[PDB]
Amino acid sequence: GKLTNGALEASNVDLSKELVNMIVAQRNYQSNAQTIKTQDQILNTLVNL
Amino acid sequence: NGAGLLYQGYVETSNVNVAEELVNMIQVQRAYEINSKAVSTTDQMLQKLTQL
Repeated sequence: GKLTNGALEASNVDLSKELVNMIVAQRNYQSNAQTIKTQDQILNTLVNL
Repeated sequence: NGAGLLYQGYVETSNVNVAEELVNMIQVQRAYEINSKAVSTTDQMLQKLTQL
C-alpha cells in the first residue's frame, strides 16, 4: 500500500484490555497456586500416616 | 509403523507415583511382619518339643 510521510504509527495497544487481562491472569495464577497447596497438603497427610 | 512422535524442547518424566508407593510400602511392611510370626511360632513349637 501507499506510504504517508511526516507521520508515525502508534503502538496499537489498549489500556483497558491490558488491565483486565492482568486481573484475569493474576486470578488464574492464584487459582493454580491453590491447586499446588492442595497437592502439598494431600501428600503431607499421606507421608505422615 | 506405530513409531512415536518427537517434541522439541520437552522432556519425558518418570511414571512413578509416590501416592501408591507409600500405601504399597505399608502393605509390604505388614506382610513381612506377619510372615515373621510364622517363623516365631515354629521356633516356639520346636523349643517346646525339645524340652520333653
